[PDB]
Amino acid sequence: MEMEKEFEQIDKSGSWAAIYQDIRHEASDFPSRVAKLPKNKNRNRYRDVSPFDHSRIKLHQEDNDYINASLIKMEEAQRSYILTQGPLPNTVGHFWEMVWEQKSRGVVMLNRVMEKGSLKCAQYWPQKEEKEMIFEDTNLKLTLISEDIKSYYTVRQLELENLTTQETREILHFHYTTWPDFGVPESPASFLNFLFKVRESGSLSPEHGPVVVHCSAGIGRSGTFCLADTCLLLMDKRKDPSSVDIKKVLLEMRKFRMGLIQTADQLRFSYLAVIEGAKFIMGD
Ligand SMILES: O=C(O)c1ccc(-c2ccccc2)s1
Ligand SMILES: O=C(O)c1ccc(-c2ccccc2)s1
Ligand SMILES: O=C(O)c1ccc(-c2ccccc2)s1
Repeated sequence: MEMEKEFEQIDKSGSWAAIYQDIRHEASDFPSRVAKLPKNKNRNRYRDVSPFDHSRIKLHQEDNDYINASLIKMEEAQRSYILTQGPLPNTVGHFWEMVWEQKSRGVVMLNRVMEKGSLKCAQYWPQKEEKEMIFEDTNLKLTLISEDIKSYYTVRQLELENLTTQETREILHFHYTTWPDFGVPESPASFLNFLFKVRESGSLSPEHGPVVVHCSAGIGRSGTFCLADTCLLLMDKRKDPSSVDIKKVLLEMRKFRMGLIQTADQLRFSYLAVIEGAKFIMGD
């Protein structure tokens, strides 16, 4: 079926939970043996969210190459994403090592450091220009260059220096700051505006390594971001845009990381975002 009318049909019939459970039942199951090794227990935030062995990002280190991060490679859309958990106190250096080694231009953050009165990820970037951060375990230096605070999101320019080689690179940090503590946003307009700002920066384009996107577990809000982006790109590429099937795209992405889209409300929000986005792209 098309998307916008499938949408009103699910709303009128109140069957979002049944649609979502079908997705969960059909999703891929692949091994995640490296994630479960005892030496990696303090490298995982949640025991039930792990990268598959076949798609996990490897650190260029011979001691321990493990990070909780996955490469999502969308062949028809010609887009790739790295989805990862929010960094932990003992993985902030690994996180920036990955950004460096994978040649990423941008980092997309969809959570606040504290939500619901608890810490959802480490404070992993510097908050003042004159107070830079040094990660001694991976030999990197990180400096805040500029910050632009808007009503729904903040963009930061960061300088990452590899202290071994003295090479430097400019990294863009895109921080969506207004996702509610509970539920999903009422309108997708600010989320879509944010996606378009990430696109306009070059961070999603083939001349760079894959964008790094995270929330707290790296599967819920993060899944919504890449699912909406890929669906909108396919609608622009195909002769028949009404052939794009958001449930089939989501099952393809779940071949590369488990659990993408955590609730039926997140699934409904993803449909809403793609539907509204397809009108702005042209023109209705
Ligand atoms: O950790 C493991 O060894 C596994 C996890 C999942 C496995 C599996 C088995 C049959 C079909 C599809 C997956 S095996
Ligand atoms: O040194 C540390 O930070 C840690 C040591 C052990 C940790 C752990 C975490 C989850 C489950 C079992 C152990 S974290
Ligand atoms: O009948 C339908 O579902 C559609 C008609 C046109 C669509 C479209 C979407 C994005 C970009 C260009 C066209 S989707």
